[PDB]
Amino acid sequence: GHMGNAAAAKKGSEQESVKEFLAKAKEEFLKKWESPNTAQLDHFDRIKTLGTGSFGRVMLVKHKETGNHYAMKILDKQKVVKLKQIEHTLNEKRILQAVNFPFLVKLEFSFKDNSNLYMVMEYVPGGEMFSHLRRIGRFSEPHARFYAAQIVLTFEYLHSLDLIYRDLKPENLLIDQQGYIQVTDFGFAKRVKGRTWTLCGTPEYLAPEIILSKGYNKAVDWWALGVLIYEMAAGYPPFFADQPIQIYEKIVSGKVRFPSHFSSDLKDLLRNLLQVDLTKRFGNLKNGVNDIKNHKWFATTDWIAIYQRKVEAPFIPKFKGPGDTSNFDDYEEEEIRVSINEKCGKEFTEF
Amino acid sequence: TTYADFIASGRTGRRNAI
Ligand SMILES: NCc1ccc(Oc2cccnc2)o1
Repeated sequence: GHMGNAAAAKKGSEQESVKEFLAKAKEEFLKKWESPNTAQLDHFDRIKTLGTGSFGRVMLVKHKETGNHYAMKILDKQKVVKLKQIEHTLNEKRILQAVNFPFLVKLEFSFKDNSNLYMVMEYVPGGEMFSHLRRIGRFSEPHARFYAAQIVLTFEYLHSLDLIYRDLKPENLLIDQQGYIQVTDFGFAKRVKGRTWTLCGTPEYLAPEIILSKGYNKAVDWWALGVLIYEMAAGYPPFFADQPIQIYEKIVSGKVRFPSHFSSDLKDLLRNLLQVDLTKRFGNLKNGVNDIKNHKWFATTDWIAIYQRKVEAPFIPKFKGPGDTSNFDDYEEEEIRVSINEKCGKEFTEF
Repeated sequence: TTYADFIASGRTGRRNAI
């Protein structure tokens, strides 16, 4: 067969150890989820806006007593209510408090005032994958694989907790000072052991069964991994067009084309992730995540060494010191106004 | 090329969720 006796034994043991790890991690998550660190705004100096959204913004801050830098996501409670994202905001905080994994950003403090909600997390100084990818053009297959391996492990972890992620894309992946990935956004993540039905995500990364309004499951995240690996390795995503509706027609068609520089191993992996037939999609079969991890394209990947952060990264972002924001774009700076009247108190009582 | 088609899509910047 493909493996001789020593390699088959090694792989079986590895796969059993993963099960042992996940069972412990699930116990730890559930204890934190059931029995969940405040601070206040004047504990921090505000330095610079690192990124913006419809909710509010993310700012670099420095914690006054300790001198540590953090990234502070500020959400305007009234805008959250208007954008129908109360449950999403409360869920994101609950997830971030409860998870623990080397590629998931660490929430350090949270708090709220009359106007806003605040989530203070580790600062990840290396910037968005998105920026680096557009700047360099494309990543080599080894460079793409190093990142892809981290997403595979992170999804193996999240899915073990019954969490579906649902908004993978380069925009949502940050690079830390050692060149490893950090996932920070959980705005569409949901606990789903069974199926779920909401239309959500980003057009280029939507799985066909989401577009087709079916009940769907964690396999949508493995489709999205396909999209990400393709985009990292090509420099552009597999399905694009001027308008979303034309993207969707490409996604559901069952057709994908590849650059001539893609390896055959890469193309085989992507045809198995970008599989419109759920009964054939990798990550959704009886062998689960192991179909992905044991694929030829990942044959050089030492999964434990990636988890331990002992692999030399392909790319180490520029870092001139704590507080360096050079790997982030410039955004228009708006004041943080706090109303003298409490807004939306009942909606956000659990935050 | 396919890259040129990508540039023509106008979706080369940060993409919003739906
Ligand atoms: N959602 C991507 C994004 C926009 C702006 C940022 O900067 C961050 C966020 C969290 C930690 N470190 C840096 O991330």
